[PDB]
Amino acid sequence: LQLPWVEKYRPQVLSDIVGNKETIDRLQQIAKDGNMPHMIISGMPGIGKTTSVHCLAHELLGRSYADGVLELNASDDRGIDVVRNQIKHFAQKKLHLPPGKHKIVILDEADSMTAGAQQALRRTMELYSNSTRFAFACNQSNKIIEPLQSRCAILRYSKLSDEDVLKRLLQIIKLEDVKYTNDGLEAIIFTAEGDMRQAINNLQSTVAGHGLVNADNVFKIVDSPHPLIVKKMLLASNLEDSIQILRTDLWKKGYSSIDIVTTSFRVTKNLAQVKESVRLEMIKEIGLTHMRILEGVGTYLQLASMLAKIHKLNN
Amino acid sequence: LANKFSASTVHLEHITTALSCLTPFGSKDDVLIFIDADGLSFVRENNHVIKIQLLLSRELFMSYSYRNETEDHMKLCVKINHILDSVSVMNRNSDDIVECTLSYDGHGSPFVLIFEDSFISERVEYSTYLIKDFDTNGLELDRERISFEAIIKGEALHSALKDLKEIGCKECYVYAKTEANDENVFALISKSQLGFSKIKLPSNRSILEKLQVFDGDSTTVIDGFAVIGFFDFTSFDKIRKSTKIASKVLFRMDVHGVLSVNILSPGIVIEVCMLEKESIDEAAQTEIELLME
Amino acid sequence: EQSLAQQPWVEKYRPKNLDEVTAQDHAVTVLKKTLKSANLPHMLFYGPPGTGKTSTILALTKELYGPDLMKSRILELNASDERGISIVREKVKNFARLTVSKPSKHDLENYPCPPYKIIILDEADSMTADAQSALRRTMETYSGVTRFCLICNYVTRIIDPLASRCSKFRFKALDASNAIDRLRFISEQENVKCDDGVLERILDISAGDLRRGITLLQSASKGAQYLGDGKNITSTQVEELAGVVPHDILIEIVEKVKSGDFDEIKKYVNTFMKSGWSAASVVNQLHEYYITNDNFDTNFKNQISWLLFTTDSRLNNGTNEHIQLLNLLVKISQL
Amino acid sequence: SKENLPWVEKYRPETLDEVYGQNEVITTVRKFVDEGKLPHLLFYGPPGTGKTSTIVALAREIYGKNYSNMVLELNASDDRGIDVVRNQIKDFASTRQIFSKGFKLIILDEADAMTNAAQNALRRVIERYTKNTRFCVLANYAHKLTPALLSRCTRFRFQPLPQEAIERRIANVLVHEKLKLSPNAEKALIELSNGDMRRVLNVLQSCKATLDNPDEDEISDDVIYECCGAPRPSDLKAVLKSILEDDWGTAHYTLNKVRSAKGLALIDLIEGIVKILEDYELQNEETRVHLLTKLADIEYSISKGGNDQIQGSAVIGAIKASFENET
Ligand SMILES: Nc1ncnc2c1ncn2[C@@H]1O[C@H](COP(=O)(O)OP(=O)(O)OP(O)(O)=S)[C@@H](O)[C@H]1O
Ligand SMILES: Nc1ncnc2c1ncn2[C@@H]1O[C@H](COP(=O)(O)OP(=O)(O)OP(O)(O)=S)[C@@H](O)[C@H]1O
Ligand SMILES: Nc1ncnc2c1ncn2[C@@H]1O[C@H](COP(=O)(O)OP(=O)(O)OP(O)(O)=S)[C@@H](O)[C@H]1O
Ligand SMILES: [Mg+2]
Ligand SMILES: [Mg+2]
Ligand SMILES: [Mg+2]
Repeated sequence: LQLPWVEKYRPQVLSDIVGNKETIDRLQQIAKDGNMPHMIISGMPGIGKTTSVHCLAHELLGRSYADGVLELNASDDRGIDVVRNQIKHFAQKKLHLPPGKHKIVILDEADSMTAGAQQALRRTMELYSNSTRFAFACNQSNKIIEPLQSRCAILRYSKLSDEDVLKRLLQIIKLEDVKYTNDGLEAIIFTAEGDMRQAINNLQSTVAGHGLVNADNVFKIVDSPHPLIVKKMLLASNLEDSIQILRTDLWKKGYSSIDIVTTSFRVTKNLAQVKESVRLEMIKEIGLTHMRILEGVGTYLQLASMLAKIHKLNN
Repeated sequence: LANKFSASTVHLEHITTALSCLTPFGSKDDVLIFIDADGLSFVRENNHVIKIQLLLSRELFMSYSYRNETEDHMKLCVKINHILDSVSVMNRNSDDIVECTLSYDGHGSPFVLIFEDSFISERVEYSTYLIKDFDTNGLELDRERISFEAIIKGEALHSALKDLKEIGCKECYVYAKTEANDENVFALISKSQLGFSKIKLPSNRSILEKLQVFDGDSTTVIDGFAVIGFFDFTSFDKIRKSTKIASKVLFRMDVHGVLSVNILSPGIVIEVCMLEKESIDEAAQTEIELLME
Repeated sequence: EQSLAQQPWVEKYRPKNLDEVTAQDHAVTVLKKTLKSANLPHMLFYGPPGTGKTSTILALTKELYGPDLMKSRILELNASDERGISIVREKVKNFARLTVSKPSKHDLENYPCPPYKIIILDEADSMTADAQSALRRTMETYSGVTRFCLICNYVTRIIDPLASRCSKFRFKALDASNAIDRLRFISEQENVKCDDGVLERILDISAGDLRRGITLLQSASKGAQYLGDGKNITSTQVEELAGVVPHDILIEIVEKVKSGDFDEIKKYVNTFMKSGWSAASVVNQLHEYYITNDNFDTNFKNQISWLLFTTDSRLNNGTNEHIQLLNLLVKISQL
Repeated sequence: SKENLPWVEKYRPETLDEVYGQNEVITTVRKFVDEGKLPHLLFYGPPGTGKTSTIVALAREIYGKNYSNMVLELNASDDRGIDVVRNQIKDFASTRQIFSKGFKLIILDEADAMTNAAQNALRRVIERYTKNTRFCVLANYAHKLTPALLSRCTRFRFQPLPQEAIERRIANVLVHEKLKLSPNAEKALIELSNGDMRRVLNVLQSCKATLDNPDEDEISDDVIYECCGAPRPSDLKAVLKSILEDDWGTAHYTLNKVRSAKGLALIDLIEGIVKILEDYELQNEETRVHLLTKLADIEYSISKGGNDQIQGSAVIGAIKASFENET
């Protein structure tokens, strides 16, 4: 069959990863040099952490990749016994590698690892660092215990810029010979919200549905991120405007009340314009409405009353 | 009897053996019972990837009556745990039980099992359940596209399975190759904590009765071509208990990635069908080639 | 005769068949014709206390199957049973998947015997959200052999997917207009002699709950029988039994509120709480007195309505009666 | 067999052509299957919009009538803990097709009920076995899905059912049955449906029951209101007019009479009055604030029980006080 473009066009070399130019350049330097230290790679979903670690391991180990890499993720058994036996035996293995090259243990989604396993990892890292190096990949670097962080170089991946997403989208379009327009690519990038995976999925969906990637065609399938709609609803200077946004853009589109209130809390946490007193009062009202929704009264009237209270506070 | 199906026997070994063979498929799940003039079959499936069917023919029962006319067969579903617990409690005095009778009166009635002793009879009725939409016939060997066939002695295969289990085997690879001068190579290659290990079956007509590679069409024999099947040991090991009583085992692998094991112990016959993994990693392929060459 | 007199009147006169259910014809008609259509959907009965939900479902189950078949075709679970997520995923699912039992010749001759079972989840509003979520596809998948009946007082406690799955039946409140015939029949059966309008008063006091009305009638009948004077029961006796505050006490409270003196109101309330009156009844009586009075203006009535609503809502949360009553009276005196 | 089924199940769409209202999603998924490039799918929407029906119909179209042999369906009624993901889903996704019938399909219905650990374990299972397997996740509440899972799925939103699709399905049902529906009854049914087909079908079945002779009796709006026990628009209009114009005694009497005529519940009256007032043109916005806050408080209080008469009087007083601002 035909693979989805998200997996079909997964970068296979470090030079095809867009964004985080400084970090990717440093990874390329490490690959060409060899002296890879223990590292932690943190960042939001779909920005290239897994791809970056895999590409770096491949470039470092060459043909020895099969015998020199041990990959484990949240879908595998990773308990304390695994650390005691499998990882320990891999780190004990004597493998002849070119100078400056070490075995690599990739621990994808390391944040989910249990406390006992993480504590056990300390001793193996202490003992087998001369021949083995650890690459953790996670979304929250703080979920790795401090004794493990103390041994690793930290690398934080930032959200991808519109320029990098556009460049990769153009490369994919050229490879696939896809017909498009500037407004269509703008809409895809705007709906991706910095997630390259979502951008590729939306591009593929639009192409399959209609082929030509225009703004109207993109917005027929893809929806604008509802956090922005919630921000617009909260920032409306008129009660009727907020109510109209809540009705037309969220309620009648099938968005659940619980999702609306959770997104409202998340957005209100990041409103830079408002004062602290107003912000905390809005948070209180959102929390009370959330309590009411959890009890079973998830009605449009409750959300309208929440908006009315927020507007009252703004005055 | 007035029941639509009624079969009575004096050999309690067959029933307990069948339950023992069905146990590895899960102590708490469903079992399908098929009833027809030919006999009575127990069927179990796991994870839409493995299936076992154990048949009890008419000859095994001293009495067998199938009076249904509208339908040539009857299908029902029961819970394995219920039967297991009931038999375990009832079979405590195995020396005294003299007769065992199974009965069924069609859809809407329970599956009745009676243990008849010299003066005491114990009757149990198992409630039946709707049969899942999944079709047992879905997982079957394509008889027209056999990649290879082999006949093996039960004892040797059972010993090999025991060895694989005792080393904590995680992945299994069935390797089958044929050459001239009646040279045959059937082997099981295991990936485990020990690394890669091999168990080779001798090329003698005492344990490996025959081996043939058909080039994926069941007809043309090809020499020098190796057929490799990659399986998860979790599913492969489920035939160990069936091999324990097995007298002969017939392996048949098709091109669609289906392996069928027919176990022969008048007698109890078993058929286990399993699917293989999608593909073999480069490291595993290299290690297998190095082990076999 | 002693054995028949071993049951309280509410259990004694629980409807036996669907014909005995009163004032709920809008749903009873559908349920009754289901006996011939054999097209019973999943049901969600919801309504206030003592309106006839449990009785209706029990009568339906009796009518559909009969005394013998019912035992094999009904699974009943209520708040007295453990109903965690594991229970929903194992026991309820296993029953829903069970093969439909074969009816006997007598059952087929005497009852329709539809080819499906029934799972009754009484007091469904007590189940957790996750446990409720575990029911969705179980109800959808096995609808060919199983039908579910959920019963509750607070429909908002049922998650939206389950409410969408179930056909909804609202049970109306039973008042003096729609439930008087049943109470009159019960009184006639027990030879209760009451003055004209007594049953009306009982039904108005009960406020939609026929169970409470029947219990009140039984208590009044017991009092009259113990007295043994042969005289008719009076509305005053019914009000005394129901815990209604006498009109003179309410008049005194109203006069104190009108006076406006905080200390006098506090003293009177302290003495009034001695008698153990339930604050809910007092608040209801005060609402009736003030809202219907023509001596007060519109702004006063709006303010007092909101005050009464706030006090009643606070009381519903199991708050402390003396404090709430005193606060309400002080607020009213300040209007 | 199908005749004994409840209408919500008897009229479940079998093919994608029977799914109405979701034209964009159906179009896109049909073209994807036509080209055989199905990606990992997320179906997000409110109850009774066609998500489960659509996914089952798509599976039927892909695998014909033998879809039950190569589709792994799991829902909230099944345990789906991290162990289940690690063993059962992993083994199904990592094994060959029954007869090399392209890729396999795993349906995770009501996936918002899955634990965070299981969802985290699902990420690499989805990613690694994409060549051989495709995942479908159905949900009503997106906030229960981890960001990593959301990033991996192509998202499709099922909107509340438009009026036209509901009318078409109602016509189909009326033809299938021997039933006659009046235009006013159809309008009332659409209004009360709120975009959920299940409610439409359940109310239609109850209405058919209500008819003495369904072969010739036609369903009117009165039958719909009787079956649902809901207030009529005239009742709501009269109550609101009395509240906004009549004095307190008259308004109280009007509310009591309207409720007692057909045993109407206060919550439905409040909801209808709120619908009516949402379209009101108010020159003072503070009136809207008071109305919304007070009525939401009354609804929340009613949700817990309480005194019905006090709640009704509270509704009257709240509306009056709020509209004193417009003065
Ligand atoms: N910087 C990038 N450049 C090119 N493609 C990218 C990039 N980031 C993500 N993608 C694309 O999206 C797919 C997934 O990328 P990943 O490396 O798995 O993202 P991720 O940050 O590891 O997501 P998580 O943390 O596992 S949820 C890749 O196969 C690429 O096709
Ligand atoms: N519609 C009714 N018709 C006749 N008697 C009724 C009716 N409703 C209640 N009763 C009487 O009150 C008793 C209790 O009725 P139930 O059916 O238990 O009410 P209920 O709605 O189930 O109460 P809840 O919701 O559990 S507090 C019955 O045994 C009858 O004696
Ligand atoms: N688009 C639709 N077209 C026709 N009938 C529908 C449609 N959506 C729902 N229905 C009807 O309502 C019933 C339920 O449809 P479902 O597909 O199960 O809705 P749903 O969106 O999956 O509900 P949830 O999210 O699991 S509560 C179907 O059997 C149909 O009879
Ligand atoms: Mg990753
Ligand atoms: Mg009850
Ligand atoms: Mg669904």
